[PDB]
Amino acid sequence: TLVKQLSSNFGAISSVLNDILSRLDPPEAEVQIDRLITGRLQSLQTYVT
Amino acid sequence: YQTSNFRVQPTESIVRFPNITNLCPFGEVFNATRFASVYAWNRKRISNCVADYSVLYNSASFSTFKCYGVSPTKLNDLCFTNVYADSFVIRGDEVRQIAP
Amino acid sequence: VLSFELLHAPATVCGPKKSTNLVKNKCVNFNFNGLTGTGVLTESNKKFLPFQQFGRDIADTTDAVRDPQTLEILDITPCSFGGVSVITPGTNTSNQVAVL
Amino acid sequence: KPSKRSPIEDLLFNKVTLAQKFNGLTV
Amino acid sequence: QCVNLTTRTQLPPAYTNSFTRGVYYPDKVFRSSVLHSTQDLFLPFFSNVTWFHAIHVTKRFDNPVLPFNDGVYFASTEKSNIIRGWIFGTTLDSKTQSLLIVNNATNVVIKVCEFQFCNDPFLGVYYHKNNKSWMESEFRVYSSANNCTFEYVSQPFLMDLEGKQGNFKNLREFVFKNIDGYFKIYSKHTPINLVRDLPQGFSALEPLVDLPIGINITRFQTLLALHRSYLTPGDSSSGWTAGAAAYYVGYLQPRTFLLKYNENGTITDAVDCALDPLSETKCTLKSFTVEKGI
Ligand SMILES: *[C@@H]1O[C@H](CO)[C@@H](O)[C@H](O)[C@H]1NC(C)=O
Ligand SMILES: *[C@@H]1O[C@H](CO)[C@@H](O)[C@H](O)[C@H]1NC(C)=O
Ligand SMILES: *[C@@H]1O[C@H](CO)[C@@H](O)[C@H](O)[C@H]1NC(C)=O
Ligand SMILES: *[C@@H]1O[C@H](CO)[C@@H](O)[C@H](O)[C@H]1NC(C)=O
Ligand SMILES: *[C@@H]1O[C@H](CO)[C@@H](O)[C@H](O)[C@H]1NC(C)=O
Ligand SMILES: *[C@@H]1O[C@H](CO)[C@@H](O)[C@H](O)[C@H]1NC(C)=O
Ligand SMILES: *[C@@H]1O[C@H](CO)[C@@H](O)[C@H](O)[C@H]1NC(C)=O
Repeated sequence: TLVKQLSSNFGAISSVLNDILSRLDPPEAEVQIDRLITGRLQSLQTYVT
Repeated sequence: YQTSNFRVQPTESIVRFPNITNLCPFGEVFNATRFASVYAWNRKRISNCVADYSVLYNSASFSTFKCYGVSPTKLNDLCFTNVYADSFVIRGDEVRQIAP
Repeated sequence: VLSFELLHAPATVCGPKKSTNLVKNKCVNFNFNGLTGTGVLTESNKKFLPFQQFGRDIADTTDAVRDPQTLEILDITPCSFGGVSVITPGTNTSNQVAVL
Repeated sequence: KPSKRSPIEDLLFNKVTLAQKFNGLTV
Repeated sequence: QCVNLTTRTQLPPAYTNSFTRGVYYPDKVFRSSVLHSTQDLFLPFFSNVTWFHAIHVTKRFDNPVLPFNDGVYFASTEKSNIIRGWIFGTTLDSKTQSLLIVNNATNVVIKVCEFQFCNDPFLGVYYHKNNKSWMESEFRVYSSANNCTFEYVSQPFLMDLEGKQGNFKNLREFVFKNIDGYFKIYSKHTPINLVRDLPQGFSALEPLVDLPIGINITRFQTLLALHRSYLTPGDSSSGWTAGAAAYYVGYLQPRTFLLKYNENGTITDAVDCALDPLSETKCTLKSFTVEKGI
């Protein structure tokens, strides 16, 4: 479940960091990166608990 | 005790693409002597050719040039499927409304 | 307006791109026309089907790829990440260490 | 046979049956 | 434009139950020894599909104009290669484009542009019994094409390439799915060893080609190849024999499926997820062979 949780949009343009970084400029890709960060951090926290 | 992590950095930057020498016909899209009406907007599919991207940006001047969803400077290395071309003539005041 | 979309139709030629050499058995950086990743591209042993390009596994991650030009199958493998640990008898007797 | 495993231990080990490496995971 | 063959007598349609047929590879991705669940248009398991057939014993000139809602699973079995290419459209009056396909020996010609049809579309070839050779004689299915936009020609299609009467050994399966202005066609050409109806077996359908047009297709019909001989004298419009022809027609609905892959990367088993409580349990468990328990 933890591994499969990686491929999720989490309300962003894409679920792959490389696509967001290559297709978008930093100033407005920062929000997508932050959303992915929050989602993956929450999933890892639940797994650890 | 554990201090840090060990990773192996990449060495080369190889890249591959099937060799197609066809040049995509931008002449009838961006330099057509005749243009169609807005209601009968043109749509031509582009494929099986290498798009000469660089010349269209470094040798032509556009009054309005904006990109949504893709960085214009990163368009050099990003390729797409079934590239479409639309040719039409509209009033300059209504150009801004052509956007998502 | 140049109209294009991604992840709407399977592609093998896509848009513009250039071709370089191919290397194996080294942790290198590759871009197989929209498929971007880093790893060791050893020659594959799996048997594919003529229409069947990519390859995956249980966790739905890339595990093989087909050459766009020579049409042969070769694997993908991450290049040996890991962690380190420092073994010390203490500062108090000596100062030697052994890194694992 | 394997020196210290008795027949019952061997039966228990064979009866219990269960892992490719991924990004960040280690055992 | 074209002649109007007589004997337009009505007849109630037949029905037969589809036994685990109509499964195709959803994408060009290799998977081995995994169970994958897909959410795509599919032919539901255990439905009754129509059984249009053409037989001289009336003459059963059975090729009515049939709807195309989301997709059509076409399965025609024969041995004399009586069937021919399909045909599509929305209005079939040259006002809007209409897709055409012909699968003759020469090439798989694909016509997409506008051309007016006749009220009773039909394809016929007048075979010459004086000469010991077979050749195409008549080509009358449309009036003309005033303007055209797209065309496509591919490699000649794979047929039995043999004209004889014998045991039913040929089965043709085709899936006609169009979405987002993208026309796709799948196929398989598995043999059969039983006389009638769908065999109780499972086989997947591999992709064939993608046709990007952007046209809206709502209307569907099938072309039939008919040979005229001297065994039936009289008017040329009725002096013909059609042998034995049969084809089945299904429909596609949005359903969730579970697919089982072998180690050749080929789909060998599939499980519907909205048919039976046991099937739904299998789909939820993401496996087969559920043991006891609630
Ligand atoms: C590359 O060029 C060769 C010329 O010999 C020709 O087969 C074709 O244009 C290209 N081949 C492939 C496999 O892309
Ligand atoms: C080891 O180091 C501590 C200080 O951290 C010191 O107090 C102690 O005396 C040292 N060991 C011995 C055996 O003296
Ligand atoms: C019968 O078909 C002919 C040619 O196929 C056509 O000219 C005629 O109008 C049709 N009769 C009808 C539709 O009543
Ligand atoms: C069989 O077909 C007919 C008409 O469609 C009808 O009895 C029924 O809908 C079908 N039976 C099943 C089990 O689908
Ligand atoms: C046929 O198509 C062309 C291409 O757009 C168009 O200019 C012409 O008006 C069309 N003819 C008719 C009768 O619609
Ligand atoms: C296709 O769908 C559109 C939108 O529903 C409709 O307006 C049109 O009449 C349909 N048929 C054709 C041939 O475009
Ligand atoms: C998979 O393909 C290989 C290659 O021919 C074949 O030997 C093997 O039998 C296939 N697997 C199965 C289960 O048949």
